[PDB]
Amino acid sequence: KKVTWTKLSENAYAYTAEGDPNSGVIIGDDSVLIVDTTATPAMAQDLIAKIRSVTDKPIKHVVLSHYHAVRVLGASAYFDEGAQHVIASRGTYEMIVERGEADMKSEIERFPRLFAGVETVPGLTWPTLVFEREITLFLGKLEVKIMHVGSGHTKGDTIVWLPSQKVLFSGDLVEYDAACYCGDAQLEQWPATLEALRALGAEKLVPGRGPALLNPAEVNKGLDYTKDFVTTLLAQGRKAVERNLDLKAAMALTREAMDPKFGHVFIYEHCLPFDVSRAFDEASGIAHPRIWTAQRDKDMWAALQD
Ligand SMILES: [Cl-]
Ligand SMILES: [Cl-]
Ligand SMILES: [Zn+2]
Repeated sequence: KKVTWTKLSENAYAYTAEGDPNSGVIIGDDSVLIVDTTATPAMAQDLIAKIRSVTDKPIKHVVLSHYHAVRVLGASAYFDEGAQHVIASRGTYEMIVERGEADMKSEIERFPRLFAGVETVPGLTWPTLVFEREITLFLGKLEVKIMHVGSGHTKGDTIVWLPSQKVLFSGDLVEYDAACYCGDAQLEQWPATLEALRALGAEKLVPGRGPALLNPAEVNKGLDYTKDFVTTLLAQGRKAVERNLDLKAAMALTREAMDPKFGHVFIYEHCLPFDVSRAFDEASGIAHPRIWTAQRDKDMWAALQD
C-alpha cells in the first residue's frame, strides 16, 4: 500500500495513500491540525505515525472538509493524540444529522476496501465545534483559516487556508487527476465556489485525491479542470431533462460530452453513474440532493443496464 507524505511548505504536509482520499496536516507552533481523518481509526494510525515522525505536538484540531464517511470516521483515533475539537461547518453538521448514518452504510457497502479495519469505527463522527462562515486559529503565531466559501461537492464544503504560505486544502471541492464524485453535489453553486478559491491565490493546493498541485499554474489547471467537469456535467443533465430522457439515455448523452474531455481521469467510471444521476435530479429542480442508499444504487444500476 503506497503511502506518500509530502512536505508542501514550512508548516504544511499532504498525506496520500494509494486509492484513498488526501488528508492535510498543518504543524503549528503549539499543535497540529489535520484536514480529514482517513476512513477508519485503524487507517488513522498511519497518518498519526507520519505526523509523529515530525513532531510530538498534540493533534489538537480535526477539521472535516465535508460529511462523507471516508473523510470523517477516523476522527476518534486523534483523541488520544490530543484532539480538543472536531470542527465542521453548519452545512456539514446538518448533513451528518440528516444522512450520516445512511451515508456511512452506503459508502462502506460500495467500497469496503476504502474502510480497512472498519470494525474500529465506533459510530458517526459528531463535530464539537460548528461554525457558520469562517474561523481563524492561531497556532501560536501561525494563522490558519477554516472557511466555508460556498458549496459544491456537498452542502457545507470547508477549506483550510494557510495565508502566510499560500497553502489551500480544498477537500473534494477541487480535483485534478481524478473524477469528481458528485452524488451529493450542489452543482449549480460549484463554479462560483471555485472562483472564490481561485481568488485566494494559492501556491499549493491539496485536492481531494492524487498529488498536490505545487505552483499557481498547477493550482489554476486543477480549478479550471474541476470547473469544466462540473459545468459540463450539469449542462448535460439540463439537456437530458429538456429532452425527457430516462437515465440510460441521460448517461449516453452525458458521455457524448464528458468522455472525450474527461474519460481518462482516475475513478471516472466509478463516479459517472452517480454523477449523471445527481445532475439529472438537480437539473430537474431537486436542489437538495436525494439521499443515497443501497436500494437507490440498485435502481440506478438497473436503469442503466436492464
Ligand atoms: Cl463563523
Ligand atoms: Cl431515488
Ligand atoms: Zn466526498
